[PDB]
Amino acid sequence: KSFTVEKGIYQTSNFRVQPTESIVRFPNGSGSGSSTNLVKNKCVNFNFNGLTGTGVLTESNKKFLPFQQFGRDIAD
Amino acid sequence: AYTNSFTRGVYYPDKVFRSSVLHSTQDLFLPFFSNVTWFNPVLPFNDGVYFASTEKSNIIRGWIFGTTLDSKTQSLLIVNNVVIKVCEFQFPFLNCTFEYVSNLREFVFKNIDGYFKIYSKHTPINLVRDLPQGFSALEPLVDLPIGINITRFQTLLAAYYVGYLQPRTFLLKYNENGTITDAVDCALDPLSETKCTL
Repeated sequence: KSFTVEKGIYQTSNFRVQPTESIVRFPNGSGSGSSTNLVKNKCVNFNFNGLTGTGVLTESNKKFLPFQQFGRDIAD
Repeated sequence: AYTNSFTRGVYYPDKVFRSSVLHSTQDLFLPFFSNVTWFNPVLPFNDGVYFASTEKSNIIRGWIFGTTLDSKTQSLLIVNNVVIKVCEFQFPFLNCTFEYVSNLREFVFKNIDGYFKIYSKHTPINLVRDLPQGFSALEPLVDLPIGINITRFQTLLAAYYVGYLQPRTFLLKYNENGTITDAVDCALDPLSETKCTL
């Protein structure tokens, strides 16, 4: 709120990488919808069997159990 | 007769992966160190059933669930090639709305929101009587949204153990591979309550 700025470092804005495209995927059959190609290492709007989110999808070393479908962190 | 449940009757409450973490959950579980009936008569179902059986030649193979069990209402028949039917069969030893066709055996049967859920776990044992000491979570195997009202059930041919689930809070320990290795019953005793609190 000033026309003159003193020497220093000022927190001005927020940077947020925006998603490139939407990834919607369903099982090898028909999950009541048309699946899309999987995109890795890119900020995308993913939707896996109705679970929606935005993020970067990378190949993981975590070993889900056969019945386990999703993974949750400490904050759930 | 009756026997001690020890730490049996633990199952994965969901299909969520976790790694090397303690998680508090509120669900229907078999209370630790509870009295489980030890043995066929028709038994009540209540809000859930934990079943266990020691087998040497696969004697116990069938289960019936229902309220009337006289063909008047839907009857859930499970026969281990696992065949699951909901036909109103008229009734036992050896209007269909569903039909699916596929040592200590532990099973958890419950019915929530019309979903009949069956968890199971099989393990070799060195004993022939009573539930042995140890811990092992039961994995889900069947989840059918049939909607059958169940208030009684029966087995179909050996001794077997029957217990009933209660709405309790449990602190489960997921190892690095997502396998539940330990569980704390928050209501068992003050020490377990402290563990849950912390």
